[PDB]
Amino acid sequence: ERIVLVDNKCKCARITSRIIRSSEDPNEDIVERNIRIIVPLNNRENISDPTSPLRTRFVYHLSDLCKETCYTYDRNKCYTAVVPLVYGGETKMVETALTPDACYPD
Amino acid sequence: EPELVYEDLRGSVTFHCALGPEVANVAKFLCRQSSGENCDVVVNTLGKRAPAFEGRILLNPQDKDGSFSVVITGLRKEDAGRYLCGAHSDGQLQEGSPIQAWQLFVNEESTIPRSPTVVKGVAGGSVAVLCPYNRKESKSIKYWCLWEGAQNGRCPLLVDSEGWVKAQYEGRLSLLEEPGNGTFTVILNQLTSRDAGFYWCLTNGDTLWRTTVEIKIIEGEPNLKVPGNVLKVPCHFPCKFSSYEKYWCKWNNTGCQALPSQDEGPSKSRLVSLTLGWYWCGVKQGHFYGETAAVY
Amino acid sequence: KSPIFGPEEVNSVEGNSVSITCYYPPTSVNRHTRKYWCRQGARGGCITLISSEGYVSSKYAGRANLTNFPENGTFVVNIAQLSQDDSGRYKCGLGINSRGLSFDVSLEVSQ
Amino acid sequence: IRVFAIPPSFASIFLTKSTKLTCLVTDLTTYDSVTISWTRQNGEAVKTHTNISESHPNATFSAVGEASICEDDWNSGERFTCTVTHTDLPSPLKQTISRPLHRPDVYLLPPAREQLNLRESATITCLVTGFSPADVFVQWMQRGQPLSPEKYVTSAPMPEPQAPGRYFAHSILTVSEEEWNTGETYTCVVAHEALPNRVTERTVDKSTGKPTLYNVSLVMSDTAGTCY
Amino acid sequence: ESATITCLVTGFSPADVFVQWMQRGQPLSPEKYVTSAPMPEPQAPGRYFAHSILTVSEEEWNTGETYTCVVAHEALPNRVTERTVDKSTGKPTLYNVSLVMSDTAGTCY
Amino acid sequence: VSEEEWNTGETYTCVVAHEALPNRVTERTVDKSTGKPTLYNVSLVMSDTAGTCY
Ligand SMILES: *[C@@H]1O[C@H](CO)[C@@H](O[C@@H]2O[C@H](CO)[C@@H](O)[C@H](O)[C@H]2NC(C)=O)[C@H](O)[C@H]1NC(C)=O
Ligand SMILES: *[C@@H]1O[C@H](CO)[C@@H](O)[C@H](O)[C@H]1NC(C)=O
Ligand SMILES: *[C@@H]1O[C@H](CO)[C@@H](O)[C@H](O)[C@H]1NC(C)=O
Ligand SMILES: *[C@@H]1O[C@H](CO)[C@@H](O)[C@H](O)[C@H]1NC(C)=O
Repeated sequence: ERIVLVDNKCKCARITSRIIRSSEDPNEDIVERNIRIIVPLNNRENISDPTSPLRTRFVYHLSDLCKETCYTYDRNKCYTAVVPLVYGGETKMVETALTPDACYPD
Repeated sequence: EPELVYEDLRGSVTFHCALGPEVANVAKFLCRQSSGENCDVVVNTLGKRAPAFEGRILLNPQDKDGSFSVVITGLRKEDAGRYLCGAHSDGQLQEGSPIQAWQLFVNEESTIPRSPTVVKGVAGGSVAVLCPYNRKESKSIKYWCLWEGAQNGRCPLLVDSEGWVKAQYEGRLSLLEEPGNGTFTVILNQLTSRDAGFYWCLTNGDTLWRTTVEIKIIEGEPNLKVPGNVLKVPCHFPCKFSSYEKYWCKWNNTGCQALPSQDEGPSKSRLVSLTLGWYWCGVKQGHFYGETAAVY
Repeated sequence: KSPIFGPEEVNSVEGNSVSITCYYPPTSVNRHTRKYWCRQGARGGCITLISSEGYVSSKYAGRANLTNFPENGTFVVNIAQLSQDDSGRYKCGLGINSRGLSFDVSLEVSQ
Repeated sequence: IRVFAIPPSFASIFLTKSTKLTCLVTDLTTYDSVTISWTRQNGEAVKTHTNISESHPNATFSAVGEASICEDDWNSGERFTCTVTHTDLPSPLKQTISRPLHRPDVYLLPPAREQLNLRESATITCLVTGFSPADVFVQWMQRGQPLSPEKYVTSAPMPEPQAPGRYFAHSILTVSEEEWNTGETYTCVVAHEALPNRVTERTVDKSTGKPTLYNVSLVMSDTAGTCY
Repeated sequence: ESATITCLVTGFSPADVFVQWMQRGQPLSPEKYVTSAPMPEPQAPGRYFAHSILTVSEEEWNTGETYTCVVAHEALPNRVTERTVDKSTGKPTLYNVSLVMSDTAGTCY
Repeated sequence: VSEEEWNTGETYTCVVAHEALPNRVTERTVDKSTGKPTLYNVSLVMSDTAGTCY
């Protein structure tokens, strides 16, 4: 019944809207603004560099996500970083997988 | 019991209605059991169809086993419920009728790309549509189609990729391949008031998205000016096609092969020559194709 | 709306077996992400009876297997030896138990 | 006796792309052999101008000419001079017309709540501000369909009170109040010269506009971070 | 940057309305607001409509004051009527915040 | 007024005609909804079992 205005998935906001066809009086129908933020609370600031500080401020300007610094990983998009792991002589900098089950190559 | 059918948004579905030798000559149908008890019928064999499913339902002919099949295409989000083929006389859902249900689901997380459904062409003008197809299934035999009702439920082949064009479309029709990597283009010009309709982009692949595109023949003027029916032949291009590459073809069942010409300056826009069956002088934008006009 | 789609209503007599297929949009996450079959109880939540990574619960041990056909785009749950405690409200799904991406099967056993 | 020359408008370039410089040679002496000619600065002739008018009800001859030249042959200052020879005029009389930017901010305003209690008629207001120079076009479409032009009215580009020489315009469209349970979304598309498409279509329905019931619902969770 | 509050004078006959724009009681400058010309109504035959705009800053609407639109026409029984706006001239708007801190009770795709 | 008549609507203008107003007449109005300043209910749900989606 409702229409998704915003389905932003790197802050995880999800503003929708819906006209409530009321008790059958005149046009005293209401319109909604069902915001649904989901706050990470253990993701870092730089989402891809996991050696960063945690987070305190979560700022949601809901114009600037109706038209960046993402707070959550997106599920389908896959994230990486590069670490210096060694094994013997060399420091072979190979490419990890921050979120797995999404970085599986075809 | 349901026979769950998880199909795609802007994809297509094939209901395989298989029934018995008691119900071969009974007038088969496909209702759609909606929110009460009633079946708002969708096809029939005695004539009916829906105001909704225009251009899309193809009730295939019967077999000797009575196993007629039904194609729906261009499924939108409001098709996502129980369907019911059956065999009663008067083509409505009644009791005593050997029904056999299904259950669709039209998922909204498609990988199918969003091609334009309405192509608007002016009369005696040009249309150039792209039909998308599965990028894995690149090496296959394309086809095209007309639309002829549901109780007929027909879709005869206009062109293909092997080469065979219908004789009543020769000269004005070419199936292309460029751009590859996902699409195939068909250009149709020399339009007519009655060749507006619903036009299906078949392929000989395994999993098929029978894309239906809709030609709207409006009134209009041609965007391209060419002699009537004609050694040098001219072709007069508007200034909107400034980036577009101006070129002539030699039409056959094999498509377009290139033919040279020399360019002028300002000409009341652009004018090209054909210094030297049916031949055209279309335009090309990088990799896609646009307005072509034919001459004898 | 969550794009998994299973059988909405399943009926099978005690002692007999059940095969429940649930479909997913064959992405490259959904091919490889965890696929569960949880029992939505009363007072709360899913209790994962048989995951696809390889957990199989204390109840469904020896009688259930969940397999996964990622090219077919579906995963199938076979459950033998039903009883009447196998009746109630189930979900077939992907990812974490809480976050949706699921479908609601209603298992209903008969005598 | 008036040889008055009307050059074309953006509402004719957009609607027809048949840009044409006209001059009415009317209220002169009621006679024939009054020959039209539209002469440029360079000296190129014009096309087949026909479709003359009959005599005035006040017993004078009315005649008209045509000159259908291209668009950037009009925006590039190509002056035109229409010349005619009459019976009282021993010389032909010449009359010249020629060519002498900012973008429009379009806002669309819904019907006010005081108006939606008389239960009669809702007037949706397009509003085309802050642009220069004048002669914008505005047309009103409902589900991709040009509406009846007697149903709406467009104002004229009166100058802006604050910005120096910018020109704002209005337009209103009067619909049934009974339409505003069902909506039909009411696009109003403007047409100006400082635009890519020359189209800045906007739309407002009942579904747009102010909410009068929020509900934030923000959930918090240690192990989130995937945003399904 | 700005805000053009508009005054919509519908449904009247005959022509020649006046429109002026008071702020709190002292009428504003005649170079701030702009009144159109009268013009006949597209739907109704024997009526008209006029208009006005008043251009104010964003802050002077985000502060308070009223900007009332007082008209003058020879068929009103007192021969002046007026309406007003404000930043807060709409409706109730109940908010309904719902902060969830349970780390188990989860969401719905 | 009768009490229910105030509970329907009725914008109830009070027009005051003085000989020293700017244009000699002002008029002001009230109905029941001229205040009501954004009633907002917070609702913290912590540690709670519902099973309903959020
Ligand atoms: C921290 O964030 C920065 C930007 O905010 C990230 O940026 C660069 O990211 C690309 C993509 O992997 C790398 O190829 C660049 O080398 C990064 N720049 C630098 C200076 O490292 C960055 O990924 C994050 N930090 C780390 C260490 O990954
Ligand atoms: C938001 O408000 C609507 C209408 O009042 C209500 O149905 C919905 O449940 C609310 N949102 C949440 C998350 O409860
Ligand atoms: C918001 O209010 C609606 C109705 O006003 C109510 O149904 C809903 O539960 C509220 N939303 C919450 C508590 O998240
Ligand atoms: C919030 O308030 C609205 C009305 O004021 C009411 O409908 C709703 O149930 C309330 N919800 C909570 C959770 O307080």
